[PDB]
Amino acid sequence: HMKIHFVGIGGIGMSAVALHEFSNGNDVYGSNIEETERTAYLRKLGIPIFVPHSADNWYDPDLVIKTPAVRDDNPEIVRARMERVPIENRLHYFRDTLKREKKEEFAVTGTDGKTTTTAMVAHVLKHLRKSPTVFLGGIMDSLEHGNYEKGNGPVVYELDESEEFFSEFSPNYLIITNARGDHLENYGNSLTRYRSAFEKISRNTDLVVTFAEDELTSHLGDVTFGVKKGTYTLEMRSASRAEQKAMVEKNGKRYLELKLKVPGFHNVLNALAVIALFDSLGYDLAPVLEALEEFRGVHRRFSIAFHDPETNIYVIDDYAHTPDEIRNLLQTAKEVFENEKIVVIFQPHRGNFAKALQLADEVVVTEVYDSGKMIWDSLKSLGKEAYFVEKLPELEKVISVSENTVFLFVGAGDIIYSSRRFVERYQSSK
Repeated sequence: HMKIHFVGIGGIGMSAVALHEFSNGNDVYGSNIEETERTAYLRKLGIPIFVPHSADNWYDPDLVIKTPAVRDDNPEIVRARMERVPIENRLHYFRDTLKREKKEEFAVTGTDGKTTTTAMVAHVLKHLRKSPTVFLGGIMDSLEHGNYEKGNGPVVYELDESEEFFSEFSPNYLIITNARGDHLENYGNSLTRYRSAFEKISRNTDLVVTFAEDELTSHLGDVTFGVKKGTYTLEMRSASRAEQKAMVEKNGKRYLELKLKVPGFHNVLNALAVIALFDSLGYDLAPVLEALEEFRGVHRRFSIAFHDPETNIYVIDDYAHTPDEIRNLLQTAKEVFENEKIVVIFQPHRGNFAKALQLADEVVVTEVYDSGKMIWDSLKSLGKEAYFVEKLPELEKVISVSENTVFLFVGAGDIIYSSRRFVERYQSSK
């Protein structure tokens, strides 16, 4: 039995590992740079969480775990090193944690779609009553602790291909959503090391599911999914307000109809990768499809934060920060909400943006999280109705609440709090 100190315990990754250790009866506590929903959540469980970082937050741990972001001048790390307490890195510790688990492993990695795909896998395994241990890089309400759940079945987790060390894992099954290799910083900016990393994890995995259209990684798959090419393919897709349907072909033959409560074309691809994995493992797909149909999504991946049915008003949260992610988000907003007014409140993240937001009816841009006016400027140039609001607390206030309108609060940062405040405003308003 050990006492573990988590430096950066407020992150989605770290809180999962902390919760797991907490679930295993270890003395757990940690610290974080800022307060987060995880720090709030973990405190409610009775875990001491100290914000901000200070060597004051030392309680003679047997072990200290840190995220790649924790710098060597972090006072906690300095104390730990001087106190000679062993310090470990999140991923590396996680791998060791799996080694201890000695369980069947379902890993999902990739540039995009990774967290939702992982949530889908976890959701299927839970539906099939396989009671999996889940480590999610996002929040799924069906999970006992949101981004984590302890079970005695297999373990499902997300592997971040940002850290080259992901290639050191060797799960039973691995879904690789895609691999654009847009963050080679940890691969000495070498697409070759990046490729090698995938090559390597593929070699040590029993079954690899891969995106037939992913230039970099398609050949590694034992089975593939794609739209027009691959083992599992899409013959037809129809998106509607309450759900979207897709006719799936297997090696070219109509094989099944996929129904998802969750919208967006990309979620079909994520569901396809899931189907591919489970079908490949010989699972009766009837319950797998029932589960996929019921999958409720991960917070901030086009999640409905609030809906007023009397007024036909929606507040939706989405992590998008890239022009393409925004073009996609809006395309799915239009598929789901054919006639409603679409209002995007976008907080850019630490040119093409204006063209991506063109599909919205109203755009409010804020300052970047950690220039925003340049986007406003661009929007203004494409000649459409946009606003710039620089102070984050003003965001919810600036908005005109109108019926038949979907308010999409878009961004990877702070914006998530405006969204909640906007909902609270609305509610108190009623």
